[PDB]
Amino acid sequence: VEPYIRLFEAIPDAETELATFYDADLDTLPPRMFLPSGDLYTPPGPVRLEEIKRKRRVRLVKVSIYRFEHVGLGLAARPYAYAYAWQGDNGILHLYHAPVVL
Amino acid sequence: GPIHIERYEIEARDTKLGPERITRDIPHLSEAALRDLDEEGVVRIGAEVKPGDILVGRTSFKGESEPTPEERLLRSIFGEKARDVKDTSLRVPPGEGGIVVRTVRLRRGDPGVELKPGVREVVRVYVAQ
Repeated sequence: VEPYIRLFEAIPDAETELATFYDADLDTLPPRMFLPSGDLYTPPGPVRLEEIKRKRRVRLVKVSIYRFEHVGLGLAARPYAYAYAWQGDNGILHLYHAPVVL
Repeated sequence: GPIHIERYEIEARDTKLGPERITRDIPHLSEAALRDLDEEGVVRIGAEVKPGDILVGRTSFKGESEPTPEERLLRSIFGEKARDVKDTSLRVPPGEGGIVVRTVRLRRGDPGVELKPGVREVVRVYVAQ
């Protein structure tokens, strides 16, 4: 986590309005996610975000990547992989590393 | 040659497909390409710029083709759909470049600001050469 706080906080600052970020969830479509190479990363299910630090136009998040399962008499999402990322004002996730599979 | 100061400019305007936006949050771009951009997507003062490098990040709405049968099935269960953007950033032209020495950013509706009809915001970048 700490080296990702380092990378994030090194984004140069600017006086602007605060953005409202997209709080993606098991209920919602995950946003487009990209690896540090620029390659599209396609998740096998939805994601949940945990904000770590925030900048007016970008924030740092922990991205939890899920895989839907058979539970009870229905289905719901349980965990698969995680990645630290920054998110911008189009809601896009920029991963700092390939997702760690749990 | 004697100091020759360039002036680069980009406007984000309202569109029938939805608003263009100045931003850092641009898809399919490697970290290196985003390296010198402030949090607003505007290139930082004191930065060398080379042909193809970004001065001002911008995204526009693309696409809106009718949904696939797949993307409709989901459109009920996983949540209502959402929309795709493309990189339409201001990039240093071929045969140019140098050091960023100033930036100017204006937003429609700020006090005293008068932009062209349709324009939400405008950014200018000045570079040495």
